[PDB]
Amino acid sequence: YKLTYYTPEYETLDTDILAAFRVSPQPGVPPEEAGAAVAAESSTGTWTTVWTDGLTNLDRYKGRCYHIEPVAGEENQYICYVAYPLDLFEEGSVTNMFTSIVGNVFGFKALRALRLEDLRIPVAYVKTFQGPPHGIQVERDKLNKYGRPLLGCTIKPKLGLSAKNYGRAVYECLRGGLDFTKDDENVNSQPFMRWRDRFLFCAEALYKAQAETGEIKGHYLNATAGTCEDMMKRAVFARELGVPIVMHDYLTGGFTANTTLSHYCRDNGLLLHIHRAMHAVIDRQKNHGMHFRVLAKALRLSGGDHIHSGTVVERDITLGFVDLLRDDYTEKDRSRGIYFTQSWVSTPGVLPVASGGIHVWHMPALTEIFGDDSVLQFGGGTLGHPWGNAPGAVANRVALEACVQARNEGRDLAREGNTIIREATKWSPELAAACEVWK
Amino acid sequence: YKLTYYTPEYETLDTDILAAFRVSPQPGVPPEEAGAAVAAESSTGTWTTVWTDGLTNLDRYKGRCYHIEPVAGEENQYICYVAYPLDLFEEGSVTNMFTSIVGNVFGFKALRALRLEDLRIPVAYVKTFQGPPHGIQVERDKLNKYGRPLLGCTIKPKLGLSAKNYGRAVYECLRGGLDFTKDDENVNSQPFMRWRDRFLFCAEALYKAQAETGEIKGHYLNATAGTCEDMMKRAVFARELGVPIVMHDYLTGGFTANTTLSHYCRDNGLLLHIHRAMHAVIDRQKNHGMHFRVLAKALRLSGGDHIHSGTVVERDITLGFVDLLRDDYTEKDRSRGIYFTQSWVSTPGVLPVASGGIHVWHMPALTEIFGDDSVLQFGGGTLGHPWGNAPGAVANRVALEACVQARNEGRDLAREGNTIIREATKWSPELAAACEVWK
Amino acid sequence: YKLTYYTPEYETLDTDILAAFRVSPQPGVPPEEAGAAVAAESSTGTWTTVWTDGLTNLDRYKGRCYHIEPVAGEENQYICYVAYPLDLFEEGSVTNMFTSIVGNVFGFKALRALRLEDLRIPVAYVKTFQGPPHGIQVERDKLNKYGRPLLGCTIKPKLGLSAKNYGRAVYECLRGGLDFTKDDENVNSQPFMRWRDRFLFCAEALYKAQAETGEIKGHYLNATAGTCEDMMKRAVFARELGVPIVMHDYLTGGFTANTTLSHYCRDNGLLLHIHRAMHAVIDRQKNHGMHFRVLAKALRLSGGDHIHSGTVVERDITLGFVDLLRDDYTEKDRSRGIYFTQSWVSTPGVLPVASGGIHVWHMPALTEIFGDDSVLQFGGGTLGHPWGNAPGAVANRVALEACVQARNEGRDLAREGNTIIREATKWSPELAAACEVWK
Amino acid sequence: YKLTYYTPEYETLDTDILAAFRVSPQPGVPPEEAGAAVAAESSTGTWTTVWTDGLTNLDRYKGRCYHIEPVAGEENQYICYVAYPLDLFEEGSVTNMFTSIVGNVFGFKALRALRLEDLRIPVAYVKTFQGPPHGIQVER
Amino acid sequence: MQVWPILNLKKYETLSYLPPLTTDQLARQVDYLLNNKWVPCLEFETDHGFVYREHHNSPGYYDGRYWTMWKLPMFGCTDPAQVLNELEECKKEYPNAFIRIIGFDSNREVQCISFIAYKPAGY
Amino acid sequence: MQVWPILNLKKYETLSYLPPLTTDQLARQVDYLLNNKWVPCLEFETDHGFVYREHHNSPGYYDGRYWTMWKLPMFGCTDPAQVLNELEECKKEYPNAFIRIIGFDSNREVQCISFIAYKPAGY
Ligand SMILES: [Mg+2]
Ligand SMILES: [Mg+2]
Ligand SMILES: [Mg+2]
Repeated sequence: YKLTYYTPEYETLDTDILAAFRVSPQPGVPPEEAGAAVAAESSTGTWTTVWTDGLTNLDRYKGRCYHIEPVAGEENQYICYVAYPLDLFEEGSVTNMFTSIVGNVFGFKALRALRLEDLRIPVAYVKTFQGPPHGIQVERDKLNKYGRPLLGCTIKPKLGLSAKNYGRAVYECLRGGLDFTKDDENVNSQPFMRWRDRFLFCAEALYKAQAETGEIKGHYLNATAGTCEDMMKRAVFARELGVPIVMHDYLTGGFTANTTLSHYCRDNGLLLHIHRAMHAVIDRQKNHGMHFRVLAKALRLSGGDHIHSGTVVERDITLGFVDLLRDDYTEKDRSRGIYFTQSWVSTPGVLPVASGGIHVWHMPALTEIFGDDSVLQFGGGTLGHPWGNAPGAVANRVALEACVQARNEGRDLAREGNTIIREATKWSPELAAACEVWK
Repeated sequence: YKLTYYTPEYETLDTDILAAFRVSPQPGVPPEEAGAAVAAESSTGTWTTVWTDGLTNLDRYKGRCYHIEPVAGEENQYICYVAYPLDLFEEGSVTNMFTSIVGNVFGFKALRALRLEDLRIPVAYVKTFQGPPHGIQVERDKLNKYGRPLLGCTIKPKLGLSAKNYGRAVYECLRGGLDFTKDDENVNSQPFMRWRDRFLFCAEALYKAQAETGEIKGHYLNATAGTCEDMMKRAVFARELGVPIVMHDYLTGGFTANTTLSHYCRDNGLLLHIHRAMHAVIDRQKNHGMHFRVLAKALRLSGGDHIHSGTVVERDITLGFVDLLRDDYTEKDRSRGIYFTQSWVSTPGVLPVASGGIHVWHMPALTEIFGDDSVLQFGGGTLGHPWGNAPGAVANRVALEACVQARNEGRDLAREGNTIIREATKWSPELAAACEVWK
Repeated sequence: YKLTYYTPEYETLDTDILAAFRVSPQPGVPPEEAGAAVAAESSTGTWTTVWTDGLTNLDRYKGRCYHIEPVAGEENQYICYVAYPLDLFEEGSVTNMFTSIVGNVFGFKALRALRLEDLRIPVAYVKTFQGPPHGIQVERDKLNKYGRPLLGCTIKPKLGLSAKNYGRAVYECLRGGLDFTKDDENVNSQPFMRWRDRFLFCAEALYKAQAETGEIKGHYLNATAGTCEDMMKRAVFARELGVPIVMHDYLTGGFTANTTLSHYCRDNGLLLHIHRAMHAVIDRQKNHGMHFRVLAKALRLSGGDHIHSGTVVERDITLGFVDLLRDDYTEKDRSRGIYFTQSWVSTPGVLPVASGGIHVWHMPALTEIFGDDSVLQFGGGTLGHPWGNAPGAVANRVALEACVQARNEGRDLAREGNTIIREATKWSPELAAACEVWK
Repeated sequence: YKLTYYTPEYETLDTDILAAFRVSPQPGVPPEEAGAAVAAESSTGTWTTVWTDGLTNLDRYKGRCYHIEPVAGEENQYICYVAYPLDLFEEGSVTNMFTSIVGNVFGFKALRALRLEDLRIPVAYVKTFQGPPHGIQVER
Repeated sequence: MQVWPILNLKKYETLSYLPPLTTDQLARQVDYLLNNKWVPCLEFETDHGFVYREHHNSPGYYDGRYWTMWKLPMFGCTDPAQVLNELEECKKEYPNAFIRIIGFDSNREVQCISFIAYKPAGY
Repeated sequence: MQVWPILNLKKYETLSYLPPLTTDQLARQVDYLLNNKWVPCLEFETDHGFVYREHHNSPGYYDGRYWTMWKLPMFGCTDPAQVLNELEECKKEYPNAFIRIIGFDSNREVQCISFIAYKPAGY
């Protein structure tokens, strides 16, 4: 391998798919051989010589470890850069992109562990995908919502409520000022709440709240299912109801099904909310797996309008992949975990969704860290308010707007956040009530 | 949590989905709290109290850590057993089963790492799935192949050959005595070989080989694609050609798409070969992820006739999940990594596929370890033979049959394997030729 | 050829397709031979004798140059009249009509240049086509608009605006008094504005303007696409929105696709606006190509309700083909470039669309030259008004109505046009404002 | 136009669709203005100012005549090179590619004649098309 | 810079953007029809005189296009005073109606004219 | 425990849940737009100023999103007093209208701001 696959003189082409792998070799395996193994094992590379190789020109199809750099503060760990020719991939198939790059290497004996950190998707390959059904700017225009983060509320308990009671909670949340309500990732179709009954009661609740407030509302209707057919039946009924948004667990449903749903959403005007259930099984450990930024790029290609992206409140790593989801161009920046400069050639950005144990006191921090283009999801942060859902929703909407006003006036959210919240409690009994339960 | 979720007095129900998690808590977190966290975090469990919980009976929907046992020889690591009520799951949806159990917990702060080791799927839930389109016995009857492992040959190079040259290699392999040829997991549809041209040339080659030898042949036509639609178009053309088997990368394509394909295969009589590309991203590290036996049970439910399962030549761990894929009933056996007794209530077994760097000298070991019900896949082990593919195929078929005859005569493959091979080289110039290149 | 194809004694049949070609022979080629070459080369005529010709009666299938006349003031240029038998053409196929007549001759070596000036389409062939989906009178009845030219406004910039901003411009234009807004010919589906988002926002804007003014409004939604399928998907969504009119670039999309769209428009009640992008590539030079009147007849057969036809403000040539698009019968008139008398046997007329750098001061001239049955398209003439689109629209609508009133009262638009406009500025601040920016 | 559309300093991007036009201007029209006319007329370029232009960044959507060279042995004829941004085109639509580039310019008054000689189709745009159903090697 | 009003600015097609026509301008428009050999006819609407969609929504379908005929087309009418006299008559019976003059070209066999001749109370 | 009202509680998106903005707060919001190089523009609506669905029902389609432009976007505006002066002007001509301030980011080429600046009679 060493000879054929380690090519430090290599100049990558603008059409090459580049990969940065965090390699931990078995003791006794030098870096250059490991990098050469990673490149061979994820491309051509056969344990024995075969006569058919002479039928083609294998140099044109091989992966090439073109660069290796030690990892600081780690023992026996390197970042190996591999380049894959454009011709190895099926146009528009995230499924094939992952199979080719990540389908075989991770089990290599010579490696003790392996983690894909980033991928440079070439613009020629980016153009073969649809990308987000709508994207940030189109979504804001459709919903007629500008200059502030969007607000959502996850309905709990996830299991146990009947479809109607679930819808009642949806109405009380939306009427209070939140933009969206949401189905938990686990909520598909189960004995106590079949999908159709849920869709229907959620439709009545959201239209009631929209008519009451005058503001456009939505509920992420979970379309994740066991088969493509079942998934399509759920999305089709959403279209029938005339509602704005559906949801999909892209990792558990998978890339083939997600792409299908993404295309259907584009063709029918449905916004698509993506939940990343199961991601931690893959991206958690620093030594083995795939970093979330790689899964985030994949989703932007397959397609989704929102994508769950954590909560921060490693800030920098997170902000790094937030730029990768939202912007058209992001320059290489190791301090932010960005290994390659990435261009999107006008593929729409995806709205990052912050979630998890957040409440009113995190509002100045979330607004400051994510800015306007984000969706802030509050489950217990709304359903746990002492006066109920509507007041819980009002407290969140008021705290958010107080932060946006203050920021716009030039106040520093980092330093004055708590004060901006305290100031609003003097005129918002709902917020005052929430603040008492939380900080 | 401790109070609500750690229930050591709990008697599991025969309808409960049971999970065995390998838990590594953060220092300062006692086992009982961690187990209680794992159960809460993967079921109900909210960071703050919500009024809607009083609308139902949450005890009926909660996960329950009912047992905890220390891991031997590990520091701060336990196996926590969690029970999930039947009512939490959508019938026939592996996608929902994984989302519910594995969609959220792995990211819990209090846990340093987490690995799902096994799941006891209750018979009531098993009956909601189709399972394998055909299964072991039906596949043997259809192919009219009995009393020996099946033999396959993976075509290489994976990329680079034109569709016709690829088909030429397929014919030379099959005519030599192998039962199947195979598309690499990366081979879907690419610039130098579009799927339809491949399907067509592979069809001509396999029918030519079948007419020459008189034995039924097949080629695993890869139907993995970017969308459900594209995947279905490929399977439909296979049906049109009248061929016996298609292939799918179930992890990269995903569970929703796999189930769709599995149902279509059942309805059209197609055998389904499953490749586990990307599995090592998830199942490799002992401390975090999902063990392969869990992914193997999932595949048996969603559906597949063959499933890649490694190569052995931890023997025992492997044999443990081989029984889980093939048998109707497997008793709890910690020495083999079997945490729960598992019943399948007549769901057909799946044929394990051994692959990876194997050649003639491993034949006695593979036959002995896997027995008759297995598929032995030889890439370089055939395409690397000095006289070409047909002789490479004959050498493998002869070595296998020599081993089966010897075993049937009562010889010990473990102790006499090399001798049984040496004895056959005296009358098989093809095998003699292979043996010279290998041991 | 001379012998077989130059037939000056020939009496054309009423079923013959007659063609007038402007022929510029190579020096040394007499007119009669060139005319004979043009007729042979566009019909039978083979460089060598073939035995199969004796299987039929080729006299019945040959093109016949029956007349030749010198072109005045030109050196070595003639008008050759060729007659083609009815039997050469596929019923209802403009595609075949053009292939047969214009598919081969233009490259003939003996010719230095060649231009098709006109075609006499026989009534028997005219009856095989659908013609306009609706036509002039039906369109006026549907829109309930009588006694004046229709007014449109092309939205600019063509690229750059988001779908919503584009729709905002559409509403401001329509509410001011214009009947239609329009998608530029380049506007199909691009990264910053996908077709569906545009269709949807344009629908909201046009319904808002219609509800405000009480007058029926429309927006030419561009359905031109890369494939028949994509084009049909766009037209189908227009039908779904219940809007009145779609648009097609008939030359770049092509005749086969245009005819398909025309038939769909007839069956679904959609008006069809035709843009002639790329026409100048073909019709510009006097010596080679096809004159626009030929492309105009083709469109009337394939089908379209509006057709872009220039701006005049060679008047006479233009008025000549305007009659060919609108009337049921037009007599031969060389002074107007009409080489053949043309009957349409009740095929509906097409509304000519004047466009290009026009503003309020051209209003009396446009009304006088085109009369009531025309559509006057104003891009910068509206979007360039100093007070914005609505006032720009009002200024145009007022100037037009002032001209219609004046004309109806018997005033001479040719001599009093500027005065009629000046008189209206005394009571229309919007028009007064436009007049200041323009003349 | 001259100012906005003739950009001799321009470095074309690998994603740009490049066009080589054989331009024959009307007498009295210098090459740089004609090239600038060809680029404007086949992209943005409006006879009068419109307020909506301020809603976007038109520099990102304009065609740019980046180079002009005289034609040898011809009187008053030049090859003008125009660059069109990738964003102007619909993926996989030859119909739209031709409409955008060739749909309007050929009729420009200031031009006596115009011929499109060649186009550099960028690889990013090439990947949006299927291309030949089979092609040479597969057919053989 | 003046903003085009939004309220109560409904229009009625041809000639409705010009100041209301005087009796004399009305008389000249009607003479145009006669001189062209088009037949004058009056239409009136008491309910809403603008287009709307109540009964169907497919392309080209609108409610409110047809108004109701005042008597019959005035075939063989030679004097505009005849038409204006009916306008007066219609206005007296329907002071609350929108009344427009329409004309038919029996040669092209289509309605070819339509202009608002009277609008009620502050319209 | 207080119950969130049900009647007459229509909202207008961003900043509509805060107490009405004073002239000074208005001036600071407008300075934010200028400091970001966004173009201010005013929109007003005399009829209903909330979203509804009259003409179509498919996903993402709503009526009532577009209001009507007060003059033109204020390109090259450097002083908030210019904007507030138009607000005053608009309010005088349309005391019955809902008036909001919107802004355009010609760089991202999208509308990026929208907040209620004036609401009529007890709204
Ligand atoms: Mg959740
Ligand atoms: Mg493989
Ligand atoms: Mg145009």
